[PDB]
Amino acid sequence: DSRIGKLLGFEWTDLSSWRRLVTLLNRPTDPASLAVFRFLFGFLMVLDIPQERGLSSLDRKYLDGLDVCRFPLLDALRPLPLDWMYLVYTIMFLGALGMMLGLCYRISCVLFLLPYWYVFLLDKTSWNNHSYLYGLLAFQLTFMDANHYWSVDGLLNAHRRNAHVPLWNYAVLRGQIFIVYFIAGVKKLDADWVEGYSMEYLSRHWLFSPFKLLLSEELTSLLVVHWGGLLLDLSAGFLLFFDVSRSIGLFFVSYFHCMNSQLFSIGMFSYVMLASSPLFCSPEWPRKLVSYCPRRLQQLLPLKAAPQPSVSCVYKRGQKPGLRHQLGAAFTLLYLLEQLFLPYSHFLTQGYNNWTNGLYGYSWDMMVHSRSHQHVKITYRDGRTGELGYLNPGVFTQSRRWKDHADMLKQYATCLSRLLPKYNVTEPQIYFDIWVSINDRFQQRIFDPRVDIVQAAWSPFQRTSWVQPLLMDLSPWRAKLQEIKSSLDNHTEVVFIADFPGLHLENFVSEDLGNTSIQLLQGEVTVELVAEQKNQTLREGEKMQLPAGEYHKVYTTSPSPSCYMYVYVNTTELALEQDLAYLQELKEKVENGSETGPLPPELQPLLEGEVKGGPEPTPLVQTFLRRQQRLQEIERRRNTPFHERFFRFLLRKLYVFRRSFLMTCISLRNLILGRPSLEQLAQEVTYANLRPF
Amino acid sequence: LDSVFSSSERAHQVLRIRKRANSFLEELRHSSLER
Ligand SMILES: C/C(=C\Cc1c(C)c(O)c2ccccc2c1O)CCC[C@H](C)CCC[C@H](C)CCCC(C)C
Ligand SMILES: *[C@@H]1O[C@H](CO)[C@@H](O[C@@H]2O[C@H](CO)[C@@H](O)[C@H](O)[C@H]2NC(C)=O)[C@H](O)[C@H]1NC(C)=O
Ligand SMILES: *[C@@H]1O[C@H](CO)[C@@H](O[C@@H]2O[C@H](CO)[C@@H](O)[C@H](O)[C@H]2NC(C)=O)[C@H](O)[C@H]1NC(C)=O
Ligand SMILES: *[C@@H]1O[C@H](CO)[C@@H](O)[C@H](O)[C@H]1NC(C)=O
Repeated sequence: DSRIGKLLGFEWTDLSSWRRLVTLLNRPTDPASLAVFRFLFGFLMVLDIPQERGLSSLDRKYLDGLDVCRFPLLDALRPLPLDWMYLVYTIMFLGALGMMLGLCYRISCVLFLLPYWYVFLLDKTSWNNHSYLYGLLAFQLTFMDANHYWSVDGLLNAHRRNAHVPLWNYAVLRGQIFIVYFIAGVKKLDADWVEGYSMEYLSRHWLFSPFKLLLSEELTSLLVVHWGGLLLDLSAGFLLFFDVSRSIGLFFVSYFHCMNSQLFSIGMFSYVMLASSPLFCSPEWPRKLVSYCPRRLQQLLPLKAAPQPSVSCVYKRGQKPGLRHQLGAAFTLLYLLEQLFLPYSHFLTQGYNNWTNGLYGYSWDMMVHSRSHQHVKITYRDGRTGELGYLNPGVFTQSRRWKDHADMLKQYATCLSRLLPKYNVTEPQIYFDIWVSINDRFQQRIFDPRVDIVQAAWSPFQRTSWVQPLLMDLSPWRAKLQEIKSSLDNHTEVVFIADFPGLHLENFVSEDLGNTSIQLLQGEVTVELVAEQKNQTLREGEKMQLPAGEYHKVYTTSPSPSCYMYVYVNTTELALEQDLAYLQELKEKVENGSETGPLPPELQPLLEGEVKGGPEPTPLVQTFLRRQQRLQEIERRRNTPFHERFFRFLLRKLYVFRRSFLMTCISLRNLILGRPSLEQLAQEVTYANLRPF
Repeated sequence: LDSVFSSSERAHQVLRIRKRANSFLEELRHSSLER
């Protein structure tokens, strides 16, 4: 009756006492929308297990006998052998199918939940927001009575056939989606999102073509992409709940998610959010959709009559609340409070803090920070002889996220410490030097390059002392530097560097990179050439021509950070391009009839196009033929029909699913009936990898 | 194999031309099979 009563659905007096709150949170509600969401979520996760979880690639990630450095949340966790991992994924698949079909719902939910979180916590390099969301949804749905409508348990059990469900089942999901939208929006109130730096190059996609009929590219990249996204997050959080705004909110949210699906490669996140969007609608929309159909079709679709009473609700005649109702209310309140708190819990677990806040995955800060790494050097000093050596940047690793987090760096250092003695290295001391820029800033060190990470100190609840601060004082320079980026030719390239007081950088210019120069933008540096031991002190706005093929050091000798730049052009590439262009001009002259004089013998293979019955072509001729073939391939790719691409996509996905199924079969057979001789295994592995055709 | 170790000449090369990777940290598993 009250206006608040219709707007919000509940009256204020319901919150006076615990009993009234429990009765409100356990009132009857229709089960249809929850059942549809359960079906869609189960089906999408079933499709997602062989694609993103990595069951197709599981045989080259956890291969037995290979030594790789793992990054688990807890050091205690260790992967099992490959076959048991295949069994774990089979259990996941069975649980997901059970959730989809509503068959043994609680058991299926547990079988999906526990393996999923095991995989999620086993590796920190595979964390993203849309995996955390799937984990949370699986956790929530374990307790919700979602097997009441369109479920096989209903057919096998009369009491759970089209029955009522309590109201907090919908409330928890609605709150979760609202939290996702709102926290994503508020997290996007950052200086690098409101000013157009994050996703600065996404306005070129053809989906934004109509906007370009009325707005320029720069304006389209700010008003639509950034401010539009932020406003859509906050407004889509609020609007869908209210009755009046549901249609416009649904339209904008659906357009937003379809554009996200096409623009990015996030995966199944867009479809999951689309499936969750109807959940804010009335709890009985599928029933009225079913009713408005022919009777013959209604003979196959689920029941349409009013639901029967359930014992998971409190009815007002009354009925004193039991125990599960109180637990449901407490679970709802505590879970939503924890969900609000966790994204902002970064001041307690300070070990994981960096330039960004906390580990990625549970902050809802999607597509806000972009990083470009320029150089990574790993140096080791032997603990017996004193020799100094250099390792490859990414050895014994499968991801590139260790370059930005202190904990992963410490784990990598310990892994290298335990592995290197297999290669005649005594107790080593490992030093790291990583150059990274976030949102197009100066390249700067992230970690102190004088600290042995093997013996350094790290605890989750105390700040790490060997992470360099982000120099945010140089923020406005991002304008001017960009101008210098646009003043160059098609050959010249520029790299910007900002360095701390006391430190130095030692660099080696390759023989190819002739005509390399160094200019100083701010501060005071001294550049040392070591071939003749000569150092020159550069003032602001002075340029030097560095040697090619030697080592040079740049030292910072000012109390404040110094900013400089390297400008270089590749001489070998330019010379090859010019010679190839001359050759192409001669070829064209021959083709059109000009150059009546005899062709050189080396040119005869070029016209023939095949090396048969003659001397082997020079490397330049081979490069020309390769370039021509690549250009022809690209041209053929461009002039390609859509239907062929669609058929190829279907075939590729078929191959992925086939490989997953066959390899899982091999693993299960090995577990149960033992391992055959090696020849049969080789034959089977050859059979599985066969392309479908 | 002997790909664990590298050389001083090829380690101290800040200026090496390469491609650009946005690395949004939200797009699937990035290069996937490559690395
Ligand atoms: C990349 C963007 C957001 C990140 C993101 C993603 C990928 C999600 O999966 C989310 C899911 C749920 C909640 C938040 C999510 C999220 O934050 C902006 C997307 C680019 C751009 C804004 C799309 C353009 C379409 C809108 C409708 C334009 C309206 C502009 C009017 C002026 C017409
Ligand atoms: C060239 O200039 C640099 C700039 O400092 C000189 O470096 C210092 O060199 C001394 C002697 O090796 C070291 O003890 C200091 O620690 C260095 N300073 C810093 C900040 O690291 C260098 O010696 C000069 N070279 C020559 C050949 O004169
Ligand atoms: C500079 O430009 C040259 C142009 O060739 C690049 O070179 C090739 O370099 C790769 C290794 O990176 C060789 O395998 C190829 O054979 C070279 N191609 C030739 C000679 O045609 C080179 O990588 C660029 N960068 C640097 C630092 O030199
Ligand atoms: C030396 O290192 C090589 C490379 O592994 C190998 O011969 C062995 O590990 C070591 N042998 C001796 C005698 O040091």
